[PDB]
Amino acid sequence: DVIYFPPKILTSVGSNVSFHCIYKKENKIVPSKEIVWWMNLAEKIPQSQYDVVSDHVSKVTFFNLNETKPRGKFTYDAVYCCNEHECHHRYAELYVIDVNINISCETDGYLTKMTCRWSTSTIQSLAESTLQLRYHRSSLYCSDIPSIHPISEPKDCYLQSDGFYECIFQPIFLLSGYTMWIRINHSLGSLDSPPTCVLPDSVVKPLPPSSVKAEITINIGLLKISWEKPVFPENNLQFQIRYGLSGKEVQWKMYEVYDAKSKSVSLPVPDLCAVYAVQVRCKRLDGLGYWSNWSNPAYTVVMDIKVPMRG
Amino acid sequence: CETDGYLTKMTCRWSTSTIQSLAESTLQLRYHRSSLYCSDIPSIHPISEPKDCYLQSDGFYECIFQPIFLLSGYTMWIRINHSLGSLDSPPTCVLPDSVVKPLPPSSVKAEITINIGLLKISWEKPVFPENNLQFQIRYGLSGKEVQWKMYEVYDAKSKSVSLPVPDLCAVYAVQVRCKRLDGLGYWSNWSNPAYTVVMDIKVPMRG
Amino acid sequence: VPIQKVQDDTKTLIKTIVTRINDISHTQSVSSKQKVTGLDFIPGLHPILTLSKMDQTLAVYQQILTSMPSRNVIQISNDLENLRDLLHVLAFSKSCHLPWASGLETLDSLGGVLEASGYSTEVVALSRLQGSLQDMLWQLDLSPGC
Ligand SMILES: *[C@@H]1O[C@H](CO[C@@H]2O[C@@H](C)[C@@H](O)[C@@H](O)[C@@H]2O)[C@@H](O[C@@H]2O[C@H](CO)[C@@H](O)[C@H](O)[C@H]2NC(C)=O)[C@H](O)[C@H]1NC(C)=O
Ligand SMILES: *[C@@H]1O[C@H](CO)[C@@H](O)[C@H](O)[C@H]1NC(C)=O
Ligand SMILES: *[C@@H]1O[C@H](CO)[C@@H](O)[C@H](O)[C@H]1NC(C)=O
Ligand SMILES: *[C@@H]1O[C@H](CO)[C@@H](O)[C@H](O)[C@H]1NC(C)=O
Ligand SMILES: *[C@@H]1O[C@H](CO)[C@@H](O)[C@H](O)[C@H]1NC(C)=O
Ligand SMILES: *[C@@H]1O[C@H](CO)[C@@H](O)[C@H](O)[C@H]1NC(C)=O
Repeated sequence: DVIYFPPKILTSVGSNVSFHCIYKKENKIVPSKEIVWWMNLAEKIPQSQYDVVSDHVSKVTFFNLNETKPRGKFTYDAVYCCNEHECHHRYAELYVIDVNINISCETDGYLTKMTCRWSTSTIQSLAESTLQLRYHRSSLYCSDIPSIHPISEPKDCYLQSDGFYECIFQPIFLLSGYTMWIRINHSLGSLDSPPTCVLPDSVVKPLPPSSVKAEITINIGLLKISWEKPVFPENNLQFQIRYGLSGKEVQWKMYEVYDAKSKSVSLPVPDLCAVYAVQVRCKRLDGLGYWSNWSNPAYTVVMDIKVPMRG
Repeated sequence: CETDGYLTKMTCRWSTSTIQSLAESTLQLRYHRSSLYCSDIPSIHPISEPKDCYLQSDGFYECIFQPIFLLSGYTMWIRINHSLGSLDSPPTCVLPDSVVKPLPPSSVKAEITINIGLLKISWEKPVFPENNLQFQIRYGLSGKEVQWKMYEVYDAKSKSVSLPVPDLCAVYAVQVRCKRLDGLGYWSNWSNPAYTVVMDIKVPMRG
Repeated sequence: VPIQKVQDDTKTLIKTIVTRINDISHTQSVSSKQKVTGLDFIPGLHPILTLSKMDQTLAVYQQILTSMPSRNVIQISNDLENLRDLLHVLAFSKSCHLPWASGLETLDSLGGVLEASGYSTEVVALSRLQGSLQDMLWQLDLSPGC
């Protein structure tokens, strides 16, 4: 009795959609000047969003549509059009998918493999949908996004115990832009998430320096810390030191040095013979890259420093 | 046994501690359904339906009924089966509506009334059941050990109550429990404890 | 059992069914009358004044809910069966025999209606049930006749 078109709509969050309807009753076609729209038979759509395209065809539009929460076995919203009070039982279903997904990729210190992970906790809106990665390789590094690149090829990822889909890139190019995105892909079509470009050099995780050793200077009263610069990366970068009096729980206090070529620093401590735990992190100055893990704990020795003034 | 607070399942058990002295027999549960009420003059039932339910770690046979009917009486018993015969335990008739365990009250608040000097407590009744309910409140001065004191409310329509306290400069802890007014049921769980705030109430007494 | 106890249990079951219906996320704001042209076999709209029509409405609602596999629907159907038994006992208590009458015989198109508007075939129906349930309570607050 009533006809809707299009019957199936699949759109992302934030877009705009339109619907059309023709109603007939009592062997007569009702004029389009008395058609009102209902959403899920609960809220009444304001008249300001209505439109007339023909003598007996109505039109409605949706602005800043919202995420469709699933309720029971049904996972879609129904839109009705009808005259005055009597309304037909036929409905048009509307599907809304949140397409935005955060994908995190990290470059290992060896500059050989990329560890890429992402979560699927936002998929609860609609289940039984195919999620597939798609990354585009460019000889030149990524830049301002002109548009969606037609050339694409796929790559699979597996599922670990944490519930986050993970896959590893190998081998990798140091100065190649990997413009990657995720795609939801359903029996009704497909939707593509916004792309993201990652520079391989930008997200490098430096290897943690090792072989740290702290000592109390003799007849100087300062703390001497010795180690070696990590092999990767070979660029300039700053160092962070965190030390305390070793125990079950330790009250750390930070220190930073911004000179890459610097090897050791000196700093006095009020205490004279105290076992100390000293740790160092390594990070590039400008902010690019990720913080490295803490190194092995370095301990000191208890032994007399200078001649007592009061015996 | 009893019924869930949401009125969706009814779960119970029997004992086997003193029966463990007489082993080697097999035990199973038989249940029969009446129409509306269990019985008034019980008689032997020729028709029964066995129920297969498992055993729990503490030694009590956990047994779950789902789905259940709120106003239908169940006549349940346990059959002892020995290598030479069988015996039936005395039947027990149970109405699920009379063994409902209500949920603890939600959104319980306590505060010292301004310019009054009384401690007021407010609460909201649980969704189930839809019958009259009585409330028991229990409060004291927060600390490692508390000397609480009980109070009862016999009005179903009441949601807030005010009581006096000796001290007016201490933190108080309040908990509430609800039960069916008619007494055909069990006691609920203790509600979420609510801690008051320390603030001035009245004007200073003396300079 | 006393008649007053039976009436109190009936009212308690009525309120419990109303609360259970209100907990469904589908029925948040649906009203209770509607004018769905394609759904006319569902009882409602016109009021009920006799026990025979009331039992007929209960049976039709039970048959409507039988075509749904949800656990909540099954529980509501069991509660409706208990309410029907209580109503039969109450009718017998007043010396007015009420014969057991089944639902409508020509409900076959109902199935077709489902495959057209299953969602709707649930939602409004549930709402209508709740509406009837409300009148249910009111119909027992005026001492109805046989
Ligand atoms: C979806 O449509 C909106 C328009 O919303 C309204 O449109 C008119 C009916 C009028 O009432 C406006 O005031 C409303 O904003 C789009 O939002 C605007 O789109 C135009 C066109 O690109 C843009 O110039 C404006 O800046 C947008 N408004 C804001 C606040 O940013 C919206 O872009 C449409 N969605 C898509 C995916 O295009
Ligand atoms: C979506 O939900 C937000 C929540 O605050 C609301 O502000 C907004 O109006 C909703 N959008 C629509 C179209 O209803
Ligand atoms: C994604 O959907 C398309 C339909 O456009 C289909 O061709 C493709 O096989 C799907 N991908 C899968 C199932 O991995
Ligand atoms: C290194 O640090 C990251 C981020 O803090 C952490 O996820 C990882 O587990 C750490 N590595 C080890 C070996 O603890
Ligand atoms: C009772 O126990 C005997 C064991 O010898 C068994 O053969 C018999 O089947 C049992 N009866 C029932 C009803 O299970
Ligand atoms: C009630 O309290 C008991 C404590 O014995 C606990 O095991 C149970 O989970 C509690 N139930 C609820 C609903 O809080």
